[PDB]
Amino acid sequence: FLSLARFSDTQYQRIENYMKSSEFENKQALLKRAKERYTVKVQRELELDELALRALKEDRKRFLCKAVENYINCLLSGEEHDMWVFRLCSLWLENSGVSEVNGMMKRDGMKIPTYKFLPLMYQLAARMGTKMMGGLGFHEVLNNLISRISMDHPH
Amino acid sequence: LGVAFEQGKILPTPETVPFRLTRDIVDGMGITGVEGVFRRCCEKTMEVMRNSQETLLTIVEVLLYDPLFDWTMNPLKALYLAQRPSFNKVAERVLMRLQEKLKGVEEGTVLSVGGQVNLLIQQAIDPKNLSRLFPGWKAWV
Amino acid sequence: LGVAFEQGKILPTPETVPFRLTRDIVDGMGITGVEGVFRRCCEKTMEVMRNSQETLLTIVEVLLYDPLFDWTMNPLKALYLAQRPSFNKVAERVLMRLQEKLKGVEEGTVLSVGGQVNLLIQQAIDPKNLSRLFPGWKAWV
Repeated sequence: FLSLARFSDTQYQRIENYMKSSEFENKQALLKRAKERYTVKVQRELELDELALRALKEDRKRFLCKAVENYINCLLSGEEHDMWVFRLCSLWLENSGVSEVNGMMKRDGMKIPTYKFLPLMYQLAARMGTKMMGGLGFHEVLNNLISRISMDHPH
Repeated sequence: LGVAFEQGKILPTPETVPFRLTRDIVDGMGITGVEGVFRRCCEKTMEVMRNSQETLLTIVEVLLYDPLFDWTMNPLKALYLAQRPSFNKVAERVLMRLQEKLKGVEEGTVLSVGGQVNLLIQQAIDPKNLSRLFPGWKAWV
Repeated sequence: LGVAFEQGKILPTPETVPFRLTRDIVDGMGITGVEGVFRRCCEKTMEVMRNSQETLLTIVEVLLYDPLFDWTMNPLKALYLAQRPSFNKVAERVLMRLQEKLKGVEEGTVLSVGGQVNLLIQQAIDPKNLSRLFPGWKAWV
């Protein structure tokens, strides 16, 4: 599980770096300059680039979900690699808008022992909020996890 | 040789292969394929390039600041190449990419000459990368 | 430990030493000075840091995106520290600098653990760097 999580995280990080790379920005700026016969090809490129962006986003979402699931499974399957809870939390906080990640966290992270979340309790507590609470909302899941950790280790 | 310095990736149909290593190219190398002479020669060439990284970087710096060198991609060139029926920041980014290539950095990690050569061969011979390429490039050929 | 992540270099009087290795510190190590136990221990610690670069980078990423972590330098803090009678871009730059430190990159070149340790010791014990430092830091001490 740890090896699969590491590989999925590496692929997701590579995709994220490609999205934030200066090459992507230069290509987008070139397309914007080009869009300002000529019409047919302009709309053709403005459709092909959108299709490629959608496919890349779908691949990134799939890799992120697989990495989060494998990190959760690795955490639940042992204690030697408890330091990777930092990576799991970083992915969860940086991808709080994904409903699948929040649902996976709600379904499986509650089985994870709470003492693994103790070192990063400051960062877990600093993200508490109310504006986006709900059945699959990130805030409600985070509040429930924090409350369960507090109940297990109040000290 | 009008297209260079990875300006082909900026094209509407980006080039995902560092070079042409199609099935015909590998088949013409013999039964051994890329294994053997091709891989050892690629490793030796990469070692030579790495050992002369400073000279190559200096030469590319001389090229990139030439006022009459129109190496940057423009929409007219992009459409002409694929037709169907700040400059300083760009130059600095290109120089940084070249330096990373010369030092073996590909995805932020340090790779040896053999590892970099293996990665390039894998990327060139990957059917998935060839599928995305423009039909006029004739990836299947 | 309020000042970290090289925010001391952003101060009006920049800190040119990675750590405190003044004459008293070296003198307290014995006759051998930095040579011997200190250098080997520094090399071992640097090797451990390099072998756990991913975990350290992940932890620092967790810290840097904490909304309540006010690690960035501000003029009020800069003046308070030395008194006499986009956040995302900064965080990304800090993360890149940390990654270069973990991979041994100092001035764009790859340095081994021993070379990096030697460079850090030289920078810390360099009298020229200590001269530029603020008198309140007591470089001579």
